[PDB]
Amino acid sequence: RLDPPEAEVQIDRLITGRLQSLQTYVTQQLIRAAEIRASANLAATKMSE
Amino acid sequence: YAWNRKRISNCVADYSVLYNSASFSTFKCYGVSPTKLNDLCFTNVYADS
Repeated sequence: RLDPPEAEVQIDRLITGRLQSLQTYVTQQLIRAAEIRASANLAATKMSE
Repeated sequence: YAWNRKRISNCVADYSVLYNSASFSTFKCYGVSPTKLNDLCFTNVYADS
């Protein structure tokens, strides 16, 4: 639709939104990984004992 | 105040000739770059003179 310089504004907006959302998702993934790893360590201990 | 309104449909628009018509003192576009107009398909248009 648009010319590169004008498009760049919308490009910036959308990339900002998308990167912010996905890094937030990654943070939530990190937290879930931490909790599940704790669960797995407990489960391995229960196994071995 | 009594601005006329007109509807156009069921045809093909050649914006290149109009754009090349330098007689227009102001030829500006908001949602589109003036060049791209000759490569899109549209539901309909409104012209107010």
